[PDB]
Amino acid sequence: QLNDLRSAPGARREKHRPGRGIGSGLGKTGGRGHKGLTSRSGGKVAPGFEGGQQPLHRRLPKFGFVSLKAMDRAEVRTSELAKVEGDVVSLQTLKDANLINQHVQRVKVMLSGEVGRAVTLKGIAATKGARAAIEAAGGKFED
Amino acid sequence: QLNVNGAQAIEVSERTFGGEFNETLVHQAVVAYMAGGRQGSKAQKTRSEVSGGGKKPWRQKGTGRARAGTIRSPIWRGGGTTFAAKPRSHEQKLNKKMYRAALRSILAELVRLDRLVVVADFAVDAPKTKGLVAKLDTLGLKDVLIVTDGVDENLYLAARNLAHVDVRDVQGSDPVSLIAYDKVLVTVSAVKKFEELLG
Amino acid sequence: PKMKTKSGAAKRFKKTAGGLKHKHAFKSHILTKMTTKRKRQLRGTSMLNKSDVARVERSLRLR
Amino acid sequence: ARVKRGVIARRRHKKILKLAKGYYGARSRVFRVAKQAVIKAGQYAYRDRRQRKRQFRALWIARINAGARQNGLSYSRLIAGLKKAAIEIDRKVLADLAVNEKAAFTAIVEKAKASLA
RNA sequence: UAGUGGCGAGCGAACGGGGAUUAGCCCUUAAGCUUCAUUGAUUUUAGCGGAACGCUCUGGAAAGUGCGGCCAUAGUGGGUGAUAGCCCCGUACGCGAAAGGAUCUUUGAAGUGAAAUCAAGUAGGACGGAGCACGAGAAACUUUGUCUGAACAUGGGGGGACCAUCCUCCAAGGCUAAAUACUACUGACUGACCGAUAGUGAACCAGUACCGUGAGGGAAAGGCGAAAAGAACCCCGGAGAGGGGAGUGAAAUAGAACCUGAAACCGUAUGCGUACAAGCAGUGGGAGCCUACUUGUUAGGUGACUGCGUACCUUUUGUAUAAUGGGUCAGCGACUUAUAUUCAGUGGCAAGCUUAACCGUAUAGGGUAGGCGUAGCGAAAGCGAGUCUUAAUAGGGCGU
Ligand SMILES: [Mg+2]
Ligand SMILES: [Mg+2]
Ligand SMILES: [Mg+2]
Ligand SMILES: [Mg+2]
Ligand SMILES: [Mg+2]
Ligand SMILES: [Mg+2]
Ligand SMILES: [Mg+2]
Ligand SMILES: [Mg+2]
Ligand SMILES: [Mg+2]
Ligand SMILES: [Mg+2]
Ligand SMILES: [Mg+2]
Ligand SMILES: [Mg+2]
Ligand SMILES: [Mg+2]
Ligand SMILES: [Mg+2]
Ligand SMILES: [Mg+2]
Ligand SMILES: [Mg+2]
Ligand SMILES: [Mg+2]
Ligand SMILES: [Mg+2]
Ligand SMILES: [Mg+2]
Ligand SMILES: [Mg+2]
Ligand SMILES: [Mg+2]
Ligand SMILES: [Mg+2]
Ligand SMILES: [Mg+2]
Ligand SMILES: [Mg+2]
Ligand SMILES: [Mg+2]
Ligand SMILES: [Mg+2]
Ligand SMILES: [Mg+2]
Ligand SMILES: [Mg+2]
Ligand SMILES: [Mg+2]
Ligand SMILES: [Mg+2]
Ligand SMILES: [Mg+2]
Ligand SMILES: [Mg+2]
Ligand SMILES: [Mg+2]
Ligand SMILES: [Mg+2]
Ligand SMILES: [Mg+2]
Repeated sequence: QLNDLRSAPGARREKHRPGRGIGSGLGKTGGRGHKGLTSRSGGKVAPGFEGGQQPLHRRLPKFGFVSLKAMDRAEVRTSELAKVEGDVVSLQTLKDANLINQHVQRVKVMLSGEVGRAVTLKGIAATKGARAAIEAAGGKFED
Repeated sequence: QLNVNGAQAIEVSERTFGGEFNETLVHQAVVAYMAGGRQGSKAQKTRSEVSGGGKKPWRQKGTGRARAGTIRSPIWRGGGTTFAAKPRSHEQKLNKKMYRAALRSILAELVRLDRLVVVADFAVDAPKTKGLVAKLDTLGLKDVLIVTDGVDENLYLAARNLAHVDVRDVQGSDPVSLIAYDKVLVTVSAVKKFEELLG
Repeated sequence: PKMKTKSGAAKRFKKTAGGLKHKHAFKSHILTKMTTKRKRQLRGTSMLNKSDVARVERSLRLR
Repeated sequence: ARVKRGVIARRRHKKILKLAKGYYGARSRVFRVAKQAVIKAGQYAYRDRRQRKRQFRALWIARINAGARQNGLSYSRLIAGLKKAAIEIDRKVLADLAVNEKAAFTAIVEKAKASLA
């Protein structure tokens, strides 16, 4: 019945309107207060502005550069090696599934749980702990 | 199970039919469908499109009247509306998994409340409205929703002029009409169609 | 996206998963005054204070 | 959906102008004066529910006092005379016996004198 | 986001992915595009036919109350004396052109594209400026105002100062549909749009009246009834204006300045109180009189007398204030929307959740590109349940 159903208690609220009456609580000012900047149309203090003291983001030094070398990096957890088909974890095989982005060339494998099955990594270079898991739990690490 | 009128059970999947009736979900699914059909065509007019009203009607001081700046202001008589609204869309995003759980929740209470009549096959022969009226007199129904696998050209030309009888498809049904009409009439071709569509 | 960050605070504040890093200050261009106990206690990379989190996380558009 | 507010404003004006009838001049017929004289006439009706209880208590006392001097006491020695014993009769139903039932009042006064207080 | 930027306010790419659309031809002379001659298709400027109902009540008048029946590829259209699938016009459907109008296409013709001939005052260079996301900056590249100047495919110029090695293209001559942007004007629809202070400035003879030397500004203005049946005739009046009858009508307190007809404002009757009494004009007690009563330990209206009592809003440490504002009434008149993001409430699936454009028999379904997660530390390379600093594997920071 469309004459019956309604939502859960608390799921909908009713958008309090400032500027109506005196019993509603928000009458005659709307929760703003009295005279000043944050009481007027467009009383927006600029984000980061302090009042005239030298702000934080103009007192501290600039401290680095950005590596364009690591715009091509990704990494795969050991637990996600069971999420591919064919048991040949190539470079394009991880792009066949949605486990990795496009335009990604160099991939590692680190230790983040149990592997799951018997695969053959090639084209990708695992860490010290991941290589001690795959070569021990029935896999093979070739190129 | 779903007792077809030719007296044979069918043993449907018990995840679609016979489920818990969450109605916070169904209320949200019928609001998003019913609001998504509204075309939004308003146009009021702000103080910048009302024709004229460029210059001050008198000086700043010395006149006695209150400080006015233009004629086409929201306080004045011929002025413009102060929060005039351009046309816009009304469309909520409902998830694909969330649209389907409202279907598996309203297709359970139609089974409990016995609004659902499953038939062997429903087929008319010539497009003529008085032939279909006599066909629905066999089942004893009135103001019914006809859900079938494919809307036949003979069946679609009938029940356009007919008053309270509507004909749909499984991929043309919606969470309003399954709640709206008095009785829902499905065929055995269509109850299998809700298996791969819902679960 | 209609939310542009500030370019200065993206160079003064790198973000890790334990807050916001920032380099210390006062260490440039007059250094023969200061004491070695004071120089090496400004060499590290600290993390931001709780009074300053909700100020910077509005300058950086994280709100 | 434009709403015009000319039919629910009128019902609230007639509800004010009904409480404010019987008043002098423009207090009973124009609205921007008759709203002040309904709020003010509601504050007075709140204060004077307390002052009602003070204007009869000051009237009961001044009738016992006149009635008990005619028999040979004061008011203040009568109340100490009744509370040597426990006659336990309040001011509302002594100032009734002072006017109407005058012979029963004299039979009370003699017992306060017999109470020697 | 990388960059850019008094490195301030800010401005902001590309590479790579996903879609819509699908043609490349010539300087040996081409597709293509024009303009006529042509043969068919497609609609377009007017139309035509177009299903099915009776009795009975109340009413001024039946579409309504009743009791039945029929039509349907036509059942929520309009309007007829009140609410009509079946009374009228229409609708679903079917057919329609002397003659023009185009749109695709027929196969011819006249052209044209078209500059002649693979590109010289051209590339590059030097000061001065612009455009590149790029405010002389290690400033590449495209442009042109002044001044100059080459190699001739064993050449050339690109790959963000510069140089060697590799890769990739042929500059100084041209032509090209489609996806695309827009609406002064048309037609068909549709509305959680307006309903005469709204909606166009304009429902009314509106860019009019009026205001200006001019450019220019710019209003107010809807409604009798189903049908004029719009008042023959009589009496007062200036032979008028206006009334009093009489007649029409369901109804003239529907009579043309006409549906309903409120508030401020002004009156006329009836009841009760006031001409020896001082003030935000009310409130608590209260005599008497009046009306209806159910005859008054009821109701209504006046209120002699008497106690307490210096309006409302806004600004302020503070207002009866000789501080602000308001002549009263009736209409309108002030926290909204869109796109991004954070926190709570309530929901879906869950180490996984979800798609944007765009397709679609179009609120379904497809589309997982992309995003946020499942692991951090470091300025970085890098290494990873650890990592950075350090001679230290010593401590310590951050993390599980
Ligand atoms: Mg408050
Ligand atoms: Mg303030
Ligand atoms: Mg104020
Ligand atoms: Mg202040
Ligand atoms: Mg992906
Ligand atoms: Mg303007
Ligand atoms: Mg101007
Ligand atoms: Mg307007
Ligand atoms: Mg979808
Ligand atoms: Mg230094
Ligand atoms: Mg006809
Ligand atoms: Mg007809
Ligand atoms: Mg109709
Ligand atoms: Mg009528
Ligand atoms: Mg009709
Ligand atoms: Mg008839
Ligand atoms: Mg060339
Ligand atoms: Mg040059
Ligand atoms: Mg060049
Ligand atoms: Mg170069
Ligand atoms: Mg290079
Ligand atoms: Mg108007
Ligand atoms: Mg009106
Ligand atoms: Mg008559
Ligand atoms: Mg009347
Ligand atoms: Mg009338
Ligand atoms: Mg009038
Ligand atoms: Mg009418
Ligand atoms: Mg009238
Ligand atoms: Mg008078
Ligand atoms: Mg006086
Ligand atoms: Mg006095
Ligand atoms: Mg204050
Ligand atoms: Mg004053
Ligand atoms: Mg004034």
